[PDB]
Amino acid sequence: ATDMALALNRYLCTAVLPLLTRCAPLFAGTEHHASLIDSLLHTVYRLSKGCSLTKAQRDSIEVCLLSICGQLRPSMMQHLLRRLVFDVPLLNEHAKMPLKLLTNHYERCWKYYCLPGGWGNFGAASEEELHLSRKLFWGIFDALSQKKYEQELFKLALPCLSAVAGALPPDYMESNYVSMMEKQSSMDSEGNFNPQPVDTSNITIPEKLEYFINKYAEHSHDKWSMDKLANGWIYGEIYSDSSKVQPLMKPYKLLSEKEKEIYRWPIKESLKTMLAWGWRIERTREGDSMALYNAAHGYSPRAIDMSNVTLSRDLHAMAEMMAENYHNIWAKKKKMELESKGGGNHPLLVPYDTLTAKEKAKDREKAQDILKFLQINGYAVSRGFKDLELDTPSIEKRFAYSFLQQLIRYVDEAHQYILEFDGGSRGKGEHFPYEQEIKFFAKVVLPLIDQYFKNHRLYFLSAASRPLCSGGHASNKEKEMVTSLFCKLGVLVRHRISLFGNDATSIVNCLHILGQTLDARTVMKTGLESVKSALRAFLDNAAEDLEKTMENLKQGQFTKGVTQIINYTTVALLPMLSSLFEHIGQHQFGEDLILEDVQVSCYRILTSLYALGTSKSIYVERQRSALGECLAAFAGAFPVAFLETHLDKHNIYSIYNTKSSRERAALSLPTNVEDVCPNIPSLEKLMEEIVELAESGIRYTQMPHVMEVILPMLCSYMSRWWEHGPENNPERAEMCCTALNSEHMNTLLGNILKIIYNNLGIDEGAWMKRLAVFSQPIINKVKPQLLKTHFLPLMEKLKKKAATVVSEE
Amino acid sequence: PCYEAVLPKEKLKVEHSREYKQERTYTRDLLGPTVSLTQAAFTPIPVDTSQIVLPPHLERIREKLAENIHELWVMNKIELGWQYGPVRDDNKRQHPCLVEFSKLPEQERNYNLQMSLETLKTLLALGCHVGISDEHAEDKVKKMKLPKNYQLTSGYKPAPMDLSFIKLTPSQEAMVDKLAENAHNVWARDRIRQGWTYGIQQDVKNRRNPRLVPYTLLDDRTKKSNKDSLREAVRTLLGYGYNLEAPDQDHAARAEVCSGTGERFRIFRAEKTYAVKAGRWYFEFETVTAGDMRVGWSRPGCQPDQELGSDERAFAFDGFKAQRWHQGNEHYGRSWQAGDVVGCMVDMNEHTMMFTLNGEILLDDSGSELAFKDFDVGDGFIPVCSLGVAQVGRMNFGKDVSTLKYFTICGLQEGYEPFAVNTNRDITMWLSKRLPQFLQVPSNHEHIEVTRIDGTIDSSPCLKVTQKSFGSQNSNTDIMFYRLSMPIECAEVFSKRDDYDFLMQTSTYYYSVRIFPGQEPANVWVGWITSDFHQYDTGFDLDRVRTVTVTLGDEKGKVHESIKRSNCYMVCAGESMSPGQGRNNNGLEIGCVVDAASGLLTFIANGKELSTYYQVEPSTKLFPAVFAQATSPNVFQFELGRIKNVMPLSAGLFKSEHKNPVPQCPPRLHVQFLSHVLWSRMPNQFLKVDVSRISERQGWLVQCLDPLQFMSLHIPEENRSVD
Ligand SMILES: Nc1ncnc2c1ncn2[C@@H]1O[C@H](COP(=O)(O)OP(=O)(O)OP(=O)(O)O)[C@@H](O)[C@H]1O
Repeated sequence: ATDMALALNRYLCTAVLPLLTRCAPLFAGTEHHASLIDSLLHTVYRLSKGCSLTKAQRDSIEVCLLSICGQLRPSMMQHLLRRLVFDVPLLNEHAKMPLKLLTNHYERCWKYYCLPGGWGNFGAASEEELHLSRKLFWGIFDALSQKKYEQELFKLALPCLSAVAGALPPDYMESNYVSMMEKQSSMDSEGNFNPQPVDTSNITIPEKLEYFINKYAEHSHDKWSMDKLANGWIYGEIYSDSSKVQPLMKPYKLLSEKEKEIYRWPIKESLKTMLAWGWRIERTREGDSMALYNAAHGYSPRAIDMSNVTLSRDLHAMAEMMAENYHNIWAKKKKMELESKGGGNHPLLVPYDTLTAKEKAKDREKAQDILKFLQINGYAVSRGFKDLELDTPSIEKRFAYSFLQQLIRYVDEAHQYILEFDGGSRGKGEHFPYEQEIKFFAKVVLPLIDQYFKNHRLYFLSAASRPLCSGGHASNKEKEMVTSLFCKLGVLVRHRISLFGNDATSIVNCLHILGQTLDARTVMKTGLESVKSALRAFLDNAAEDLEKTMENLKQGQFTKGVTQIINYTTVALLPMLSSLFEHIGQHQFGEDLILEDVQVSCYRILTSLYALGTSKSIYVERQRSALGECLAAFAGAFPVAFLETHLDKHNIYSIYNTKSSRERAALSLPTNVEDVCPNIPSLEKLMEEIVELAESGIRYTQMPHVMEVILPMLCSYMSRWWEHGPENNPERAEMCCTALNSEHMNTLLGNILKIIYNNLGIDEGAWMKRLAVFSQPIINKVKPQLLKTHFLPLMEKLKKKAATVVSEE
Repeated sequence: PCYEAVLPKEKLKVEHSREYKQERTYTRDLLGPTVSLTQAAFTPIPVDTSQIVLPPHLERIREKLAENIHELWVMNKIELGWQYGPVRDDNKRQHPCLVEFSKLPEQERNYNLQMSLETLKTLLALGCHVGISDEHAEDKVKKMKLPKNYQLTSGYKPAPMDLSFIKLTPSQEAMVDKLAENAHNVWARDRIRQGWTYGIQQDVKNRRNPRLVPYTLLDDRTKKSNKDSLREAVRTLLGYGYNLEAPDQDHAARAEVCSGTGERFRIFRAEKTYAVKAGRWYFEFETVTAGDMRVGWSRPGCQPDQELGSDERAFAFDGFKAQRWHQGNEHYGRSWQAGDVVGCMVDMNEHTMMFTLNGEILLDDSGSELAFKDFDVGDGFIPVCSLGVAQVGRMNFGKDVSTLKYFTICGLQEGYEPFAVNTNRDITMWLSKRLPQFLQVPSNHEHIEVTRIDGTIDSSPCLKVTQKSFGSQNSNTDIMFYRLSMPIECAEVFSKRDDYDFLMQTSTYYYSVRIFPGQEPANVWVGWITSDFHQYDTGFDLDRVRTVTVTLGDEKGKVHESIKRSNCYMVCAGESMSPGQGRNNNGLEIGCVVDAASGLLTFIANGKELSTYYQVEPSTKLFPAVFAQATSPNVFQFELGRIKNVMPLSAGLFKSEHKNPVPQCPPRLHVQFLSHVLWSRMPNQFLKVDVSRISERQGWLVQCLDPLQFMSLHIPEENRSVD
């Protein structure tokens, strides 16, 4: 509230921070100034947390810190992420800037956190860093779930959560690493800074190290003698600093133990902190051999110079650890001193992470000196010997115990969401069962899982047999539970589209992505029977809904509920089935998926699809567009020949060929391999149909369902049944199933090309873009000898339309 | 005989000692480094199972396993047709062990049980989880009967448990393969501990068995025997019902980097003089293998030890990662396969490069066809390629246009010219040199610095070696080998205040080294080396130095002389001091003394003579040398001083100063260091040798008749020769 605080804040936010914002690009590489820039970021975030600031000042803080962090290298500001990880979850009012900063940082460092090699020339995230990210992720879940609905707060929370989820590598990260590291932090983490040095009262030095203590006391006396002759002190029999004479420049060998105990005191404190932290010292034969192996006045003017000795990297982190403890002890002592005095505020009271290198110099040099004296005398300090067992090596700790499987388990939010709708639909009210949880799910969970599955596209379908990902592949039973997220399919019932409201598009897009993210082979090979039952039950329900749609299109039902059922089909059921079936056909998962009862449901689905395609009623006239994408998807997915029925016995995946003992007649069956398709399509029938098509002077606008549904059937059908063995040895289990694919598909190559040519010859056309997409896989099969003399008329028709368009306009 | 050392799946071939030393054409195979774990073959590394603890369930099922192993063994014997016999008769198909297990010979019974418990202990050892499936099923599954043919003549009843319903999972099959490998390992280890070895023919007299090979090399017959026996073992376990789960498969991250420490990749480039500075140029790179390989255009100053594209010196394409390399890497194009063709073209007068794979233009992340579109001409570009471990390439410069397999498809229309479009003779190759050589420390070296301290009335001339980058970013911390540019030559024949006359007469020379305080003396080796020293090893010790002992003398009248020949005569500074640890108040001084009249090498510690000495052959050239691993900004300092009754080093180095007691460090003398940054020129023509096998009796004829000579330039002070 003082005028100095206001004036200083104005000066900063008007001159200093904007200048740093302007010159932010200069912060690309600061390998020298890790501590300096960490102090900068910590101070800036402390100013941000500080109150009594205007909106413009807060905006300046936000933009400056965002620019600096964005330009900064990922390796540093680890401590800034520590403070943010502790502060953001409980915070819901000042968390705007920290949340945006975390979003930007994770979006930038997406590769660094996830890819095992890291970003590139920057290494990978440390185990502590990724554990901190884990803590942030789960704390944000807890806070977001518990907090009330705030539109802007959630609009920031969702992108940050998606970015953190994408950055954290789902395969292993640490598998929660059992998390045996519990490093105490000052409650600068829990508010303002007070230091809490680790108590060593119960710690007692062993009676063994005292040779080392005595020797380092000798070295300390040597260093203080260096002070003596640097300051110019002279030997004296009495203490008189005014006359510039040094009291008793005389060896510790015969000095009294009192001041020798004063030298010993820092040594004892250092070793007691050592043992309280629980590291212990090992003694080599080099040091022990030296221990057993080893004029008047004139105290030694020579001391062993230790700055030349180098230190290992782990021991350097150790030295930093002792340095931060020492600064904590000093800060605590100064804190009691200022509390005894009146409201003292020393500038160096900030924590060690906020300190700068110049202030860290004394603590760092003291810790490095004691460690180097240890090393020279031959004593090696040992770190993880305590709790040396961790039991992970990624062998006993399968999957990710607390990120991946815990996330997919917390997807039980979807199951409880289904239960909430089941309770509420019986008289849905304005207050809802629990509107907070309803809004939380609707505005968080669906986009979160959508973006997460889009980001980790490659991991879930990565398998040991097929290396989709260079890193670890998806795990057993975790692929199964990924499939079990088909509770999202158990929800979105015919009547729930309006209940979701505008979230219908979001949920169907999420469902598109999740269905694309599926491993049917693993699910069937190693999966839970309830999950298999859920999958087959949803596909049976989809077949039942399609049959209901046929009861609707019969016109005996439409003549409200029927309209909303049709709308449900059009907006969700047909696109999601189209996507799932495209995915399974692309990955050749249809053979494993469609075996017996799914096969029955798929024949029901087929009868439905061909029936709506041939339905000339105007009700499905708009829908005929995506109906085309769906039947092409199913034609490319289903593993048994549709329009060839005389080869059902030859086919090995046929329902009768698999269950001809009793089950085919046990189930509802058409009783004949030709009767499985009561519809018309037969071989030469549809050859002759597509031949007379566009040759009998037909028009798309006259009747478009033929070239809108039948050709896509043919396209995907010949695509995958020419994936079925091309030009192998016939009758040898490679073309028993097809055989006849050898030449008729090759001729109807030119048939479809000529149909397209006539479709261009007729005056108007825009649908062939869909037909061109459907024909794309076919022209891959087309060899150069029959692209010549066949695509030249395509050029002729192209220039014909170009000339007509130019002449008309 | 030497033919007995052939691996069973290989044939003898009298081939060249070197790899490129074949008279060929542009079709020459350029070979990268080779993975160097080829012939180690058998090194028994069994799985240690003595440390593990046996759970009680496995403990009391152990005797069931041993028993059922006994029945399965007797079943195999009886179904093959064996019968009881006091002596081993393989041809007669008689077996002594086909006995009732209780009455069976005790030593054979100890075998039958040791296989069992070692098998289960291995199962435990490599991390297989044992769990209960159904103890009720374990009690239910019993042994059915066997016919009289399957009944053995010993009177016992082979009792087969229910093998019919037992199924095997692929994970169990894989762990059983591991078990078979381990069993073969332990068996052959025991065989060698008896004292057997490997041979192409099985001989009891010489105790050679062709089965002492790695399990991969092991023939299927014994391998299938292990397979089937282990089938019965694993199906016994599954019938007992205690289900096993092997640990999940672990990915391989070794990266197959098994090349020598000198090389991880090999760079082949055109000669610098063939650098092109204007026009359209094209060349071809066939990839016999698919792997870590790069091809492109390099500046004349490109370094052989650095990867292509990691610096501004080269513009390369790496199809292994489908990337383009110049001062970093970016995604570019697709990845080749085996036997593909990469056409590299540069159009330099508007400064563009493009690459084609099998005649198809390669694109950037965008649709741009230009791999690199803005590079200054500078000093020109030359074709270059880099190959990693076990990689085979071919570069076609277009000397014969018909040889180019994709020039017509891409480049002939664009007007690009083959690199050797009109050349009367073959282009000259230059390769990354494999053997390190000593060369003067560059003034711009990143790590080490050499300063020449002029001698004074109090201090002798010195050459101080310091580390520029010590304590700095990612500084190299490896043993580096320094030497002096001029050698001391021993006498051609061996005879069989200091005194001025003794100084004048003597042929004894001295130099010293000062290892500075704070530099680990155990990391500094001081002495002399010859011109044959080229061992750049990260871990150097005085025990791995090359050494031979030539002994001359009639064996009837015993050896009358033995001479020890070596290329390194040094002592470790830490071992030289050994006054305990410490005493590093001042820099440690080690003095090397050579008497050239007698070829005697002695060393002196800080005032005291050391116990290590050497005796060299006459006319030996010894280079002063220090091998140091830097643990200080200041490591060591050559001191060209002198001691009592010993001449300075300059006297023996320089003929003009032969009788000058005043120590000197003339500018010719300098500090060289072992390095890999050098190029080797492939000869334009090799010796035409014919190798064939005349017959079984005659042998392998090799024949070379056409003479071939080259003119050798000799550097005398370095004792070196080049083409
Ligand atoms: N009780 C046993 N009865 C029969 N054969 C046994 C018995 N115990 C071990 N063996 C196998 O018989 C071998 C005895 O023959 P020998 O030592 O000459 O080797 P081998 O027949 O080449 O062995 P292997 O089949 O292991 O390669 C043993 O090495 C071992 O493999």
